[PDB]
Amino acid sequence: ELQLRPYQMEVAQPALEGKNIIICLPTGSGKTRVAVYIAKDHLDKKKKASEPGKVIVLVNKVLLVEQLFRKEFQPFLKKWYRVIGLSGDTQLKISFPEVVKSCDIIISTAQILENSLLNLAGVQLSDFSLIIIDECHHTNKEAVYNNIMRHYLMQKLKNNRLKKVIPLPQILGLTASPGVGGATKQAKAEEHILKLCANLDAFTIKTVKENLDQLKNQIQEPCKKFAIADREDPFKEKLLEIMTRIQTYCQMSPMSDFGTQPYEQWAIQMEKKAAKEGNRKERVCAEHLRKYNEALQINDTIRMIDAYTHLETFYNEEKDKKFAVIEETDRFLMTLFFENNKMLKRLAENPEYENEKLTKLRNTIMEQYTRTEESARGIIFTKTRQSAYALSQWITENEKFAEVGVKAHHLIGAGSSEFKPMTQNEQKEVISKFRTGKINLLIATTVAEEGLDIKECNIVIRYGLVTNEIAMVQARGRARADESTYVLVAHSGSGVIERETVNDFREKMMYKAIHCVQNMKPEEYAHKILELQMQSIMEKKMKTKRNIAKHYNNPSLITFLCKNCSVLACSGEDIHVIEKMHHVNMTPEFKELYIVREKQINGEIICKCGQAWGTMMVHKGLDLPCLKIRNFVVVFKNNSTKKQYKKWVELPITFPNLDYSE
Amino acid sequence: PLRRKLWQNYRNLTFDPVSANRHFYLSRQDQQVKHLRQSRGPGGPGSFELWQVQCAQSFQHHYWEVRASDHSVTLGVSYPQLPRSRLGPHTDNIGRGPSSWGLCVQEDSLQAWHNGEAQRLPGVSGRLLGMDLDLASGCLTFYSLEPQTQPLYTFHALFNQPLTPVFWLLEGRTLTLCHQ
RNA sequence: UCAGUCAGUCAGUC
RNA sequence: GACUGACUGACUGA
Ligand SMILES: Nc1ncnc2c1ncn2[C@@H]1O[C@H](COP(=O)(O)OP(=O)(O)O)[C@@H](O)[C@H]1O
Ligand code: ALF
Ligand SMILES: [Mg+2]
Ligand SMILES: [Zn+2]
Repeated sequence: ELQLRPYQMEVAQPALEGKNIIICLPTGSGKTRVAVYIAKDHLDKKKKASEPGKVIVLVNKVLLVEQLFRKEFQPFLKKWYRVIGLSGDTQLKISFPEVVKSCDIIISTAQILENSLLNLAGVQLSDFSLIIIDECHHTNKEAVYNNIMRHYLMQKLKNNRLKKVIPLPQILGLTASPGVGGATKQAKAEEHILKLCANLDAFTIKTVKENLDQLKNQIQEPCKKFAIADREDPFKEKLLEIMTRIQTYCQMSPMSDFGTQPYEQWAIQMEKKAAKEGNRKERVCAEHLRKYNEALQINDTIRMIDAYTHLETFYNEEKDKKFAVIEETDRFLMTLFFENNKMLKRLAENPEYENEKLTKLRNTIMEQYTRTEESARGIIFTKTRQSAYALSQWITENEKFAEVGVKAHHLIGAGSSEFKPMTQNEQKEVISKFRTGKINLLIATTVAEEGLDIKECNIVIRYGLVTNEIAMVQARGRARADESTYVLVAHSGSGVIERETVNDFREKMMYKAIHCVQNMKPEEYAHKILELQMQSIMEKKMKTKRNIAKHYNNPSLITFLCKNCSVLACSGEDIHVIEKMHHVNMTPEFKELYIVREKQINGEIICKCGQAWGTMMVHKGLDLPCLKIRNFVVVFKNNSTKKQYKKWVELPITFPNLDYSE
Repeated sequence: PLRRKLWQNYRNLTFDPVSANRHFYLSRQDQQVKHLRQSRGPGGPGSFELWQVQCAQSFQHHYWEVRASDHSVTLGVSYPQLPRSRLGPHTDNIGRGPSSWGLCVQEDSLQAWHNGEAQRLPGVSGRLLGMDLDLASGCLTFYSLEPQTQPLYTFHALFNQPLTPVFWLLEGRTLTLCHQ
């Protein structure tokens, strides 16, 4: 029953016949169903006159592929048309062009199309007719969407040349907060909204200005509330003791206090320069103090035991690696660390000591669930995966929560050498368990902030998060329920509340700026858009020429050296690549240099130092170990300096492939 | 003046250690109650599984005052046949059946429960509360004392058993009595 | 213009 | 279930 409410028809009226536009209603306004109706009329009208017609929907998070394929298009067009839902996990049994010729509504993640389009038989952007772009504000400086729209713009300028045609597909785009590109003045916000409209090749913004009362009724402004706090505990300063002594061992310069980002960055660069020098007795110390600072920062974010586990999990594996070479400065660390960590482990287990933030979060969750009485779903937004899993554990362990009826689980994205990785089907089952109601307090990261559809979520909580204004306009949105509450938690130490205020002010700026661009004179709009279109293409040409300059390569010039020691490992010629992807070596003496270590399918390589070089990987019946450049140092033969590269594409060198003939 | 006229029907009250719940704590000559995170031993028989505590006194009119540390707390009265076990997820039992009558205070609004039903009542800033009951007329009335006196609500009923006061507390919350 | 943590997207070898 | 490779965006820092 596609009986649209009035204001949806108001916003969709211009788009219903030509005139590619944009559309923005606040969250909870059923924009997806506007897309459904527009697609239906597009296909019906094209069929009536018997001309070829297709429609493609671009989405930008995989979860949403299944959501929009199961909830909304499928029932409303199950009968008239053929709809297929494709993504990045499904193991296609058929190539993409056969799929496009096979169906006529394609729900896909945009990166798939972009792969299939730069592959030159492929597919040309003119095959399609309607291009719906969901959450299209991500069209910005060289994003995944913008490559597609740039092919569209090149064709448009080619048609402006041709006029002195190949029809271009009609475009539609859906947003909730087009956002301002970091602007403090009205003129710059005006400029940014114009640039967005330019890259989409729109005609207007077309926001509802007639049926205001009805819209203000459907959407509910949720209640904002502030849970803020800022208990004596040795642990932070107890470890400050050890780390201060460790610094004093080498007398390094702080330049700032502990527990904050500049210290971590400082440790990184000092480590890098020392490694370039070769100054051992300092590298290990700097990296260990970095680890200790990370421990403090995790102690800030999450419960204490997780910090202690991070520490012990680093160190025990360190000693496991070190005692394998058995079969001066180094001992100085463990001989201290082990006494102190036994002390810690007995200290951290004592639960009357606590973090500060967690107590306020504990008060919020349980109080608010107690008042709800079994009509309550909640989403807690955080920053790091590890934070998600740790919060799930902390909800499960202490038993008072489970009596008030909170049932919890963590939702994170697929694809990090820690607790346990969630995988695609587990995630789908998690949201499936969450929609009905036997998982009740979902703890999530950035993945579920633009797109979830849960009809009932009373409670949205934000945990010590700092972010731009669109990732705050949407996160309030996800609380798509009546009597909603958006509760913010932070301790004033880091700039969270000031960020909240600037974000709210930027929200006001953004709305008013859309109201500004809504009312220009059409001549000015058309000409400004034309100029803006030209600008992006010219700047892309400039960046491309700089890029082809930057790529510029004797593979035999350089030599790789160990990074904790400086014992020469091998030269460039010994390196090969498997399928332009895996850098590997086949050499026999280079095989006698390293030591495997299993604690296993794939074995980790170790130098004499204990530092890791790479892993064993088996290819086409050869047994063969690889190398990672992050673990080495490059020594040239022109200028005898010492350089480190983070990832292999940085190095200007091109390597040949693994002749396999031997 | 109204509270002064009430105070000649004031009655002193004290808790019962048996009815106290596990994580709770009794203090000040058994006249103040606090609730902590760490368990105070196993519960054992005679203790309400849901988060309530009852006073030792009961009434075969009467009036008294209760001070509350913060919001999200409940005060009420039941017949002696109040169930002590738990069969539902939510952890409050007053007002779910006809056998009791309760009033729950929160930051937003008030809710007065009986027989499994309640109505929203506009919220109050104050924490101190007063409560009166007359068995002869069979009526139970609540009062907010600060800044002024307000007859918040009245319950009409016929009683065939004495009433015992019962209190429901969250974590980190405290509740004190008054004496004269 | 460069570095740094963080999240998300795709593609290979077992 | 395990191992890699590369585009991308927000945050902080010169
Ligand atoms: N015609 C309609 N009648 C009633 N509810 C509708 C209608 N159209 C959409 N909705 C509601 O809108 C919700 C979908 O909104 P959606 O467009 O996904 O929000 P967002 O724009 O944030 O993605 C659905 O849960 C549905 O209940
Ligand atoms: F289109 Al939305 F939240 F606004 F999915
Ligand atoms: Mg949407
Ligand atoms: Zn080494």
